[PDB]
Amino acid sequence: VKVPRNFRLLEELEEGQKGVGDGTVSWGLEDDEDMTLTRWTGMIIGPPRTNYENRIYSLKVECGPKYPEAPPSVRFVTKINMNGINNSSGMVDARSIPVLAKWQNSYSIKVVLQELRRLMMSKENMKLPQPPEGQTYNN
Amino acid sequence: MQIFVKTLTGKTITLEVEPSDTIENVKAKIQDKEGIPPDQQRLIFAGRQLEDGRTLSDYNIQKESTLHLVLRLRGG
Repeated sequence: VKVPRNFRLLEELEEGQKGVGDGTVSWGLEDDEDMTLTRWTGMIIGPPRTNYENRIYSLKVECGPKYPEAPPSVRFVTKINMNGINNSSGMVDARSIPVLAKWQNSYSIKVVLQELRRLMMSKENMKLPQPPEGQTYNN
Repeated sequence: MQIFVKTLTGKTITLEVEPSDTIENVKAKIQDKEGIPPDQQRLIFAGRQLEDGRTLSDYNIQKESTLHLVLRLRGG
């Protein structure tokens, strides 16, 4: 068992539950029963005055065995029109997101969600026409 | 138990409630001490949205938990 991975994920679980960091971000175990810590859920509260205003976006994060040395798998569940996000799967691209492209072991899921929300406030995304709220890439 | 209700504004208030208490009542208590209308109160925990007609035990909320109070802008 990956001692650092398990230990780190257990710590990030706390930060996710308490929503520490920026404040407008939260995450945690999606299944909850799955203590392997390989199924994380992320929630980003859309910033007001933008096209994501009052839009609660949900994401899915999967931390591999190389975590946190290697970048985890992050994808959107709710339909969102943002640069770097696939329109069919909702999968986020690594080279498109600064923190994913230039990932560091000092990063965390917290930083990822915060960065994504930060990029949502960017001019290139804040004015992107969003599809009907409620539509998901699956189910 | 003492819980920490932190609003997106930054302010963190302490609430003395029991797990058997409903969020609908929790909001009312916040409305009494802070003055924030329950209608525009939206609690976020464990990366998910909480309901009104549910108890703190419904989301497994314990003591010293920093809940997130997201203002639900209604009319603007």
